[PDB]
Amino acid sequence: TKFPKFSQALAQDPATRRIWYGIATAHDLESHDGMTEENLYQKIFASHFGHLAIIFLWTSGNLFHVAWQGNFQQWVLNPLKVKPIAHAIWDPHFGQSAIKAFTRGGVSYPVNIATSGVYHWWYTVGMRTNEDLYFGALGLLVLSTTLLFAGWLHLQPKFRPGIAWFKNNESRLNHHLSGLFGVSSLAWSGHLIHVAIPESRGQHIRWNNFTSTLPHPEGLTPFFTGNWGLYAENPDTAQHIFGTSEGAGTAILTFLGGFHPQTQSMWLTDIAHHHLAIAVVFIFAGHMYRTNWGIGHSMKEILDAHVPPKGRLGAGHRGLFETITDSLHMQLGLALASLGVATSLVAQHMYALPSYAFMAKDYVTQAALYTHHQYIAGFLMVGAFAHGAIFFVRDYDPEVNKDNVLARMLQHKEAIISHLSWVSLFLGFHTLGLYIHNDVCVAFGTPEKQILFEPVFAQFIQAASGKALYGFDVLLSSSTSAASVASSKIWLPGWMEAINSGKNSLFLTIGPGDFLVHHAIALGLHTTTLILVKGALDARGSKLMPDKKDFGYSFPCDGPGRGGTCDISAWDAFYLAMFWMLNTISWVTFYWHWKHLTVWGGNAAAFNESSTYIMGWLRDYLWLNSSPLINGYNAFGMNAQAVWAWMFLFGHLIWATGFMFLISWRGYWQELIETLVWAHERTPIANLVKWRDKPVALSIVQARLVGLAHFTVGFIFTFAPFVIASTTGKF
Amino acid sequence: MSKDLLKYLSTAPVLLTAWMSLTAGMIIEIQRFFPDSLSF
Amino acid sequence: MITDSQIFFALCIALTAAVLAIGLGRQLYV
Amino acid sequence: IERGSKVRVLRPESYWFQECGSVATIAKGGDRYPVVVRFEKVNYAGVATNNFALDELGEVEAP
Amino acid sequence: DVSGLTPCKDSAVFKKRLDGSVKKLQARLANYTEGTPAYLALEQQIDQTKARFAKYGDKGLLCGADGLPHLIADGRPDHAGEFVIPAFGFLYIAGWIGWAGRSYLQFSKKTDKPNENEIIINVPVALGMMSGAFLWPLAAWKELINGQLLVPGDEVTVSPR
Amino acid sequence: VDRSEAADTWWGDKDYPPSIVLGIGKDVPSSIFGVTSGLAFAIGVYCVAQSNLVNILSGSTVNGFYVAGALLVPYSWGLHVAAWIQKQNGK
Amino acid sequence: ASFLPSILTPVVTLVFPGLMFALFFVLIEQE
Amino acid sequence: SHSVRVYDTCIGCTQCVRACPCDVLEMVPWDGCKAGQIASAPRAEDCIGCKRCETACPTDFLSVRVYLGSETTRSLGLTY
Amino acid sequence: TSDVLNLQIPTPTFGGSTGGWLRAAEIEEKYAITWTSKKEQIFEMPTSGAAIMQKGENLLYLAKKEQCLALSTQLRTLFKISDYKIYRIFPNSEVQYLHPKDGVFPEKLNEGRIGVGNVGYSIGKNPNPVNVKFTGKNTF
Ligand code: CLA
Ligand code: CLA
Ligand SMILES: CC1=C(/C=C/C(C)=C/C=C/C(C)=C/C=C/C=C(C)/C=C/C=C(C)/C=C/C2=C(C)CCCC2(C)C)C(C)(C)CCC1
Ligand code: SF4
Repeated sequence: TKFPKFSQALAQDPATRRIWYGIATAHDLESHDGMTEENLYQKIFASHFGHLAIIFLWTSGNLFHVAWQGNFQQWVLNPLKVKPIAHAIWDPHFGQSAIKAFTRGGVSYPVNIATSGVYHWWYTVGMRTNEDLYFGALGLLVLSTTLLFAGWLHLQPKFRPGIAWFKNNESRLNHHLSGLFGVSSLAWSGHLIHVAIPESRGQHIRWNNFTSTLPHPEGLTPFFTGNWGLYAENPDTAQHIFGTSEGAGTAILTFLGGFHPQTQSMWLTDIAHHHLAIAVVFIFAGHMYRTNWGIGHSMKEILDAHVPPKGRLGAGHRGLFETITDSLHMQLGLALASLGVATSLVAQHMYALPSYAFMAKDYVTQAALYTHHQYIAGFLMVGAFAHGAIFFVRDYDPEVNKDNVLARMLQHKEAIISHLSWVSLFLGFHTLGLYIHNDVCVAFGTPEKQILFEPVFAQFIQAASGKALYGFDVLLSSSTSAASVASSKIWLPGWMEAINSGKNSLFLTIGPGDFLVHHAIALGLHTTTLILVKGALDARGSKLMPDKKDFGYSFPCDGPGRGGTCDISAWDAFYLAMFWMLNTISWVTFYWHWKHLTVWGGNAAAFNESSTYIMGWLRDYLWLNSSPLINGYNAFGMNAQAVWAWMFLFGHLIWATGFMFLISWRGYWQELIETLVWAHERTPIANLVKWRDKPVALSIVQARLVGLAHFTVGFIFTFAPFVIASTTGKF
Repeated sequence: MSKDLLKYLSTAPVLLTAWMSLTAGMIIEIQRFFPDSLSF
Repeated sequence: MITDSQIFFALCIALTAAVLAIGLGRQLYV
Repeated sequence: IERGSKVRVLRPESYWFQECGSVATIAKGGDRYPVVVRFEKVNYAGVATNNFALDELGEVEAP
Repeated sequence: DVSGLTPCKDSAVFKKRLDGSVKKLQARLANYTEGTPAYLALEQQIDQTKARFAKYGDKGLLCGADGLPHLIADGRPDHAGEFVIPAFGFLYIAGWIGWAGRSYLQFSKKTDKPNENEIIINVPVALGMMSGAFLWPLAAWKELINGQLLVPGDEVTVSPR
Repeated sequence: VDRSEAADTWWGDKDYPPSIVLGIGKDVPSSIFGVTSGLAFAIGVYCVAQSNLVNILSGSTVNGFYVAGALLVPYSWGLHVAAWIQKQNGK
Repeated sequence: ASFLPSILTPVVTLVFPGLMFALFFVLIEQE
Repeated sequence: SHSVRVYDTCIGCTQCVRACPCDVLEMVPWDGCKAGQIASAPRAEDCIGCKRCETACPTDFLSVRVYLGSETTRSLGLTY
Repeated sequence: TSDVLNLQIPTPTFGGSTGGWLRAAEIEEKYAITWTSKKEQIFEMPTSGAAIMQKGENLLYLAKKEQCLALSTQLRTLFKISDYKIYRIFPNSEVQYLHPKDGVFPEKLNEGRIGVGNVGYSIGKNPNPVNVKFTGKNTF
C-alpha cells in the first residue's frame, strides 16, 4: 500500500529514491509486480482512451479560448493585418507598463498573440464566428466525456476485452485502413465540399441548412451518371477573393494545382479531391486482410513465404509475425518511426505548400510550426530506436528468429556499426573541413578561395520538378518532354507558374551554403543513427559485456573492472543520441529560419553570401536577429517581447543546469548529503522535525535522465523564443 | 647517435612529429609555388 | 460574443468530464 | 585438444571467441574446463590465459 | 553555363570583387613609404591578388550571382578538374597510406615483439613498405585474388549476438 | 487469422514456393496464368498509352475503362510470377 | 465573463495544485 | 538486495572473497575445480554492489556475477 | 563462536568525531567490532580521525558492516591483528555474530560450508528475458 504498490521492491526501498523510481516506473506496465499479458493489454487500452480524451480536451480548450477571449471575428475581416489572439493574460505580477504593452490586437485587455496558426486553420476550414468555435469546443468536450466513460467501461469485468481480440491483427488493420483513414478522409472531403468551399465562396452553410443547400447546382446527378467532369467544370477564377462570391466558381473537385493567388494556399477544391481520392485508395486497401469471410490475406503466411531463393536473406521473414504480434515494443518502435517520418514530412510540406488561407504571409506561425514539427519528428525517431533497443533486450527470441532476416541484423551488426561510423566520420570530417576552409579564406580577406560546391543534383531535381532558372531544361522544365506534355491540362498550367514564381517557398533557390548545410544535416542524421543502431544491436551483449540482456535495458554500469563500463546499458545509447537529435534538428531549424528570414526580407544574397562560412551563421543569423529578442526589456523600458526575452534566458538557465547532472555524478552529492544529514540531525530545534525516507543522492540513471531533461527543455525554450520573437521584430 | 638514440628517434611520437613536419612543409611549399589552386 | 450562460454550460460539461476522469483514473489505479 | 597446439576458441562469451590460442596444459579429471589456453591478446581485465573445455576448442594447427 | 552560373572571366560581380580588393590594398598602402619592406610586400601581395583573379578567370570557373567561383561536381568532363582529378589523386594517396600501414602491420605481427614494434617503428623496413605501397592497386588486387586480404569472418572476434 | 490457423508457406529449404501461396488460384494452371498475364500486360499498356501517352489526360477526357485497365498491368506481374510458380510446382 | 479569470485562475493554480501536492505527499507517506 | 551468483567456471583462486568488503563471499569445498574450492554467496543481503569481486575475477568472463536489484539500507550503505 | 558480547570492554582512546552513527544506529541497527592488541598503539578510524587502541581488549562501535570490515582490513594488514570479531546490535539488544562466522576468515575453505548461489553452467548459458517474460523468476 506504500506508493509503489506495483513494485514491492521500491515499497521496501527506505530512501528517497523510492518516490523517484515509483513515479518513473509508473507507466512501465510490462515489468510491474503480478502483471499478466491480458491485464497489461487492458490497462494499455484504457490509458489510450484517457489519452485521446486529453487530446480532445486540449483541442476544445484552444477552441473555447479563441472563441471567448480571441479576436477571431475581427481577424476574419482583415486577416493580413489583425494579429490573432491566443488567450487573455491573468497575472497579478504585471505592472502598468507591461499592461499597456501586452494590451494589443484590438482588445482592451492584455493578450497573447497566437503563433499556432489555429486562426488560419479554422478560417480555411469554415469557421467565421465565435459561436461556431464555442460549439466545436462543446462538442469536443462531449467527445472527451464519452472517451473517459469508454475508458472506465473497458476495465469492467463483463466489458474487459480479451487477449485474442487484442492480437487480432487482420481485423484491426482492415478497420484502421478502411474506416479510420479511409472513411474519415471521405468525411473530411465531404466537409470541405459542403461547408468550406461554400464558405470560401460566400455561402453560410451550417447544421440548420446544410441539409437543404446543394453543394453543386447539378447535385448528385453527375456522380450517378458518371459525368464527373461536371464537378471540375467552372473552377475558381484567378481573380477570386477568399470569403466572397465575386470571382467564385461552382466546381467542387478540381486538380488545378499551384496556389490560390489571393491567399497563396492550395485550392480547397484540390484538397477536397485529394481527400476523396486518397480515401478511395485506403478503403480499398482496407479489404486486404482475412476477417471472418475467407477472402483476404494471412499476414503470417505472407511473412513465412517471403524468403528469397537459395537462402539469400537466411530464412527470410519467418518468425517476424510471431515476434511483432507478441512484442509490444516492436510495434511501438515501428509506430514511432513511421510517425516521426510523417511529422518530418508535414514539417517539410506545410511550408512549401501552404494549405491555410493567408498563412504564407504569417511568418511567425510558419517558423513556429516548422520548428515544432521537426523537433517532435526527432523525438519520435529517437523513441522508435529506443523501443527497438528495448525489444532487442527484452522481447527478442533467437529460437523463433533462427537464421531470420532480423537475426542477420545482429549477425552483421559489427559491419553495420563500423560502416555507420565510417560515413559519419567522412561526412563530419569533410563538412567541417570545407566550412573551416571557407571561414579562413573569408577571414584572410580573400573570399575567392572559398571551395563552393554547387548542389547540382538538388538543382537538377528542382529543374525536373519545374524550375527554370537553372537552365537544365530536363523533364518538366523542358516543355516538349513526355513528362511535361502528358500532364499539361490537369496541374502543370498552375504548378509551373507556382514553382517559377519567386514569391513562394516552393522549391527555394539553393546554393553552396545549401550544399554544405545539407551535408551537415546528413552528418547529424548518420551519427544519431549510429548511436541509436549501436545501442539497439549491442543491447543484448557486447565483447565487454556478453550478458547484458541479463541486466536488462537501463542499468547504471558493470563497475570499474575491465577498464570501466560507463554508459554501457543501451539506455545510455538513447541518452547520448538525444543530444545528437537535438543537434541535427537545431541545424535543420537554423537553416530553415535563416533562409526563410532572408527570403521573406527580400535579401537572399545574405544567405547565399554569408552561409558558406560559419561566422556568417554566427553573425547574420544569430547575432543580427537576436537584437529584437534581447531588447524585449532594457533599462529604458519594456516591449511585448519581454516575455520572449525572459523565456530565452529561462531556457538558457535550464540548458545550463542540465550540465550539472550531466557532468557531476553521484558520489560527490551522496557524501554532501551525508554532511547535510549530519547537520540536520545534530542541530537543535530542527532535529525534532525528521524525515521518513532517508535522503540520498540521485541514482546514476536518474541523474542522466534529469540532466538530459534540463538539456532538452532548455533547447526548446531558447529556440522557441528566438524563433518567435526575432521573426516578429523583423517583420 | 648510438643504437639506443636511433631507437628513440624511431619511437612513435618522434616519428609522427617528423613525418607530419615533412608533410606540412611539403604542403606549404606546394602552396608557395602553386598558390590559390581552387581547381585543377 | 460568447455569453455567460454559454460559458457556464460549457463549464458544467467540463465538470461532468472531470468526474468521469476521476472515475477512469480510479479504475486504472485498481 | 593437444598441448602445444593452436586452437580456435568457440565459447560465445569469450573475449577470444573465434580466435586462436596456444594450449599450455590439459588437466586430469576434475576440472570441467581442463584445457588451459594461453593467448597473446589481453582481454579487458588484462589476463592472457583462460581455462576451456575440449568442446569449446577447435584445433587449427597441431604441435 | 550550368545552374544559371556564368564564367568568371565574363562576370561583372567578379570584376568588381577584384577591383574592390585592389582598392582596399591600395588604400592601406598609404601608410608606408616607397621602397620600404612593407611597401614591397604589399606590392607583391597585390600582384598575387591580381594573378589569382586572372588565373580563376582563365581556368573556366563558373561564378554565381554572388561573384564567387562555384565548383560543379556532377561528373561532367568540362569541370573534371574541380573534383574528379583531385578525387583520383587523393584516392591514390590515401590508398598508398593505408597499404603502407597494413603491410607494415603484417610484417610486425610476425616479429618476436609485435607490441614493442608497434611503438618503436622499424624504420629501415617502414621506409621500404612506404616505397613499395606506390603500386598498391595491383598489390591489393593480388592479395584479394590470393585470398590473403579479407580474413574469413569465422576467424574474427564477434560479440555474443 | 490466428497463429494456429495459417498455412505452412515457408519455402527457404526448397527452390520454388508451394502453390498454396497463390490462395484462390492455387489450382489454375501455369498456361492460364501466363496467357492471362500476357493479355493483361498488353491490354493495360494499351489503356495507359491511350489515356496519358497517345492522348492528354484532362477533366473532360479521363476514361474509366482505361483507368481500370491500367490496374491489369500489376495484375499481369502477379500473374506471370504465378505462372512461373505453377510451372515449377508442376501444374 | 471577465469575472471568471479572477475566480478560476487562482483557484486552479494556487489552491488546487497545493491541495494535490498535499494529498500526494500524504498518500506516498502511508504505511 | 542484490543477487550474487557463482558459475562453475570458477578456478578457486580466492580473490573475490579477499576483494569483498562486506563478507558476502566465502570459499566452500567443490569437486569440479582443481583447487577443490568454489566461491559462494551465503550473505547476499549484505551486498552493496561495488563489484570488487567482478573486478578481481580473472576468468575470461566473470565466474562471480552480481545483479543489482531491490535496494535496502544495507545495500545503499547508509549510516543513517 | 557465539551470539553474545561483553558490552563492557575498554574502548580505544578517541577524542570524538562527527563521522559516527546519527539517530539511526540506535533505532535500526548498530555494529560493533572487538579485537585484541599486543601494544597500546595508534590507528586510523574508518570515520575520520586517529584513535589509540588500548593494550589487550578493544571494542569499537560503528554504523556500517562496510566500516567494520574496512577497520578489520586495516588491522590485519597494518598491525597483524587477526582475532577481530564483528557483531550487529539491534535496538532490542540482540547481538548477531557476523563476519568470522565459522571462526575462520572466509578466504580459507572449511569442510562444513555448503554452497549458496552456485550455478552449474557457464555464465553465457542463461535463459533469454523473453523466456521469463511475465514470470516471477529472473535470468540467473
Ligand atoms: C487543456 C486545455 C485548456 C487549457 C490549456 C486551458 C488554459 C487556460 N484556461 Mg481553460 N478551459 C478549457 C480548457 C483549457 N484551458 C475548457 C475546455 C474550458 C471549458 C469550456 C475552459 C474554461 C476556462 C475558463 C472559463 C477560464 C479558463 C482560463 C484558463 C487560463 C487559466 C487556467 C485556468 O484556471 O483554467 C482552467 C479552468 C477551468 C474551469 C478548468 C477547465 C478544465 C479543462 C478542460 C481540463 C483539461 C485537462 C487536460 C486535457 C489534461 C490534464 C492537465 C493536467 C492535470 C496535467 C488558461 C490560459 C481562465 C482565463 O481565461 O484566464 C485568462 C478562465 O477564466 N479556462
Ligand atoms: C594503419 C592504418 C590504418 C588503416 C589501414 C585503417 C583502415 C580502416 N580504418 Mg582506420 N584507424 C587507424 C589506422 C588505420 N585505419 C588509426 C590509427 C585509428 C585511430 C585514430 C583509426 C580509427 C578508425 C576508426 C574510428 C574507424 C576507422 C575505419 C577504418 C576503415 C575505413 C577507412 C577510413 O575511413 O579510415 C579512417 C581513418 C582515420 C580515422 C584516421 C587514420 C589515421 C592515419 C592518418 C593513418 C595511420 C597510418 C599509420 C601511421 C601508418 C604506419 C606505417 C608506417 C610505419 C610504414 C578501414 C578498415 C572506420 C571503419 O570501421 O570503417 C568500416 C572507422 O569507423 N579507423
Ligand atoms: C532498431 C529496431 C527497430 C527500429 C528501427 C527504426 C527506428 C527504423 C527507422 C527507419 C526509417 C526512419 C526508415 C525510413 C525509410 C524511408 C524510405 C525507405 C524512403 C523511401 C522513399 C522512396 C522510395 C521515394 C521515392 C520517390 C517517390 C515515390 C516520389 C518522388 C520521387 C522519389 C524517388 C523520392 C524496430 C522497431 C524495427 C525493431 C527491430 C530493431
Ligand atoms: S574466478 Fe572469481 S569467484 Fe572464481 S575463484 Fe577466481 S576470483 Fe573467486
